[PDB]
Amino acid sequence: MTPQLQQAIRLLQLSTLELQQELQQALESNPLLEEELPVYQGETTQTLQDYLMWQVELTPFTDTDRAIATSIVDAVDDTGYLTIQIEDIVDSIGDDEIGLEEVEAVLKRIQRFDPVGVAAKDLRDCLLIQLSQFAKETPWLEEARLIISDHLDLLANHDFRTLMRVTRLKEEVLKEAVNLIQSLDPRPGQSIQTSEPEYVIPDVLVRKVSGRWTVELNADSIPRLKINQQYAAMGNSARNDADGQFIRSNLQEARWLIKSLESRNDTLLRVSRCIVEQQQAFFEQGEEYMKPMVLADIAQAVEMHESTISRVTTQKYLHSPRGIFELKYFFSSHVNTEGGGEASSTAIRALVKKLIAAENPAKPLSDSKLTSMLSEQGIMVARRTVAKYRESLSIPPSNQRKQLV
Amino acid sequence: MGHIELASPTAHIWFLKSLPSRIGLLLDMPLRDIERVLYFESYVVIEGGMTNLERQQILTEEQYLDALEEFGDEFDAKMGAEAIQALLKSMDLEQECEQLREELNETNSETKRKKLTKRIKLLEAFVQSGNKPEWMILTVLPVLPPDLRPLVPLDGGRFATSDLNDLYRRVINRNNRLKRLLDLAAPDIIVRNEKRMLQEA
Amino acid sequence: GPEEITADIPNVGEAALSKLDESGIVYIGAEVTGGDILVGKVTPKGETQLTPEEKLLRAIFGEKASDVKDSSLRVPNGVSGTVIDVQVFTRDGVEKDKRA
Amino acid sequence: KSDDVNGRTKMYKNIVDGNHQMEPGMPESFNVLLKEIRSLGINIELED
Amino acid sequence: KDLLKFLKAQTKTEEFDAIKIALASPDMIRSWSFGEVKPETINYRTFKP
DNA sequence: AGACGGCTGGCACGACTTTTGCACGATCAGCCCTGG
DNA sequence: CCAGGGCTGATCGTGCAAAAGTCGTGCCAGCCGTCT
Repeated sequence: MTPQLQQAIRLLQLSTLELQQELQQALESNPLLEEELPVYQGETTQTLQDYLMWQVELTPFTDTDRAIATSIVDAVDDTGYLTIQIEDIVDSIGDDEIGLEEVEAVLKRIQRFDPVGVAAKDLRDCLLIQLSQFAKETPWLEEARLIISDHLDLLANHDFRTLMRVTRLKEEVLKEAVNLIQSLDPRPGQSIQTSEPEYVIPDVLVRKVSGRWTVELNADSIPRLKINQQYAAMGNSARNDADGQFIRSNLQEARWLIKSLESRNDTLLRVSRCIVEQQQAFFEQGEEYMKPMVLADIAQAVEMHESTISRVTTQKYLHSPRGIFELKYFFSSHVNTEGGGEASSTAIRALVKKLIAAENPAKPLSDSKLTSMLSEQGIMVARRTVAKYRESLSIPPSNQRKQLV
Repeated sequence: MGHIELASPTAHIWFLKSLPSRIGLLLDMPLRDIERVLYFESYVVIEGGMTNLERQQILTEEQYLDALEEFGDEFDAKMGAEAIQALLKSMDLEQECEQLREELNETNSETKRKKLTKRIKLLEAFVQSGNKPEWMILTVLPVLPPDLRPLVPLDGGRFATSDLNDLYRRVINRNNRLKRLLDLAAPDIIVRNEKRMLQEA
Repeated sequence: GPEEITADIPNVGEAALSKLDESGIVYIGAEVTGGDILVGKVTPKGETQLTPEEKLLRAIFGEKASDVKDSSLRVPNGVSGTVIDVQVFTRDGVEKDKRA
Repeated sequence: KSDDVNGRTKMYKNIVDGNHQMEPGMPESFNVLLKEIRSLGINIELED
Repeated sequence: KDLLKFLKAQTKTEEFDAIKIALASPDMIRSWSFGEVKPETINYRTFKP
């Protein structure tokens, strides 16, 4: 259990990308071989920056106004808002001469460009600009203008009763005028490209042929390190014996590394069989039907230790037709059930999800009610466990989730 | 753009491989010998002052092996790409041009009229051009801007960058391995094979 | 996160959403001319901090808050036609069959 | 029409404004060819 | 700066007036380059080179 | 309009499980030396 | 010349106890609907 074993152990504890990193990185030190034109098509997408630049050209400004504008549009973000500030642009242009209204003048015309309200100044001038745009024949333009001007702080509380006595408005009529503001649909910069590229973590594969799915690793992902037969034979006929020692050392380390790697692969596959042997239930039925598993149970299965499996299963991924999942995800705690049995936490989690999703949306169910329901089904859990499982699933509120009945 | 050191004075492929042997016209060496030197299977001599040998004579591995003990260490020979570099740098343009002109003016014959004036014209055109002969090889290798070579996204996260960057990464890793092996004083056969593979790449 | 169809995309009025159903697809028989919304799909974006400045617009305008984009079908340029039948596939282990 | 990204933009601007004036500029493909040739052991430059 | 000639500095089109070709010296190659190139292109986690 | 009781969330007791560095040293067959 | 003994390079075994994270669940404080 010296150095060689030591390094072989850190070999399986890490993800496959850092594994290939170290493998390839250490494949340059010792001779151990691993083993319709240029542009695919090429297309230059436009985007809400180039589209704002297009308009600048067409429009008539002077040589000085043109620069200001270039600078302004640089500050525009994906959301649609001038990023910095008004005076900031004046201070960044380095010329003390140019007035602060100079930029305003330009900036007062750039924000009626394509999406109007682009390059707004702090998520409010948008409405002002957007409203001034359409005609004055709209029913409650006065009222809405007055609201937006100085009375947004009050609107923030989603309150309407206070707005009557503050700004001298009518009885609920403003409310219909407040709906006009709701239809404004701010942030016209976010008309951006929804070109979010696709992501993946493929590692081991599970496929369901003739019942009893068989687990087998990826054909391409897994790295195969072989030895050179060419440099092997070259050690016996070496001259200075320095050469020979060099080649012997390279050779022995290579064999070592090879075996280590293989050992990793074999261990991964073995741990990829046990789970499938234990958890056929999950791949067939779902999260609702998972059985609990511990490291100690997997080590006891096939001549294994806890410590060893603990490292294999860290940052490892499995693709099944159910989905893509980490191996660490399968292992979870258990609770005492009816008839001496043990129920997995994932089953209770899916049950809580499906129970909250199918509850009456008019009046929400309290955690105590859910605890009582679960006890009636034969699960026998506390209110704290239910609270934790509910909070864990990006649901802080239980009773605050109340919509219009 | 960029640049790669390559850790070795490799030669260019457009020369010595086209219809006219441009590396052969300056060195007066046949194409077979020049191609055999670059692949570490010739081990041509560089320069010998006291040794009974020609300046640009052809040699072999066994010949050098059983002749090293004869003349001692006076015979300087190189089997890599630096051999042609040295043979081309240790050559004066005007000193050879004067001899060629004297031979063409004094000895006038049928065979002397042809295959000799072309060399003089080539030497004159190369001298008047101001270019250096040793620059025919690329000690430093520049690369083209990456904007001209996109990632080529075929389907999903396909960033293989094939047909234009595979050769680049191959040459880069080959140069890195060659430098790593040279930093540790690797044996001669291994580094010669590595340099041959880098030249091929 | 994952992407689901809910037919509640912002930055578009009820005019284009009049042909859509409660799941996101359009009813069979409806005519489509040019660029019309046929399937309402959204793409969730990264979470944000407290940011009271942005929390203002987050609490005023409902539940938008830059959480979903407008990555709908968006058929190509002007084409006049009708819908005859649709088709939808879903992998096992998903209970998002709102109208399947 | 194809190359000279600034040239076609100026052409578009002049047609919109009604000036109807053009400039020769420089084709982008020629610069791409120069950059592709300079990658090898060939030296080409623009003198004046 | 003035932010006026800087925005017009990108239009480096004056004239051509000449064209020639010569060999690439090992000293002129470093003048064109702005750095020396790892074989990796770009990672997948943060999508940065 | 405030006390009463349900609802909700943070915190902690304690048993169980994850994980992490870790002593290095032991052993067998080929080669060399030696007595019958 | 052959078998017995010493020397030495070649070859390997993926376990084991200690320090830290986790949940089952009780304890306790803050908040709101209702009747007093």
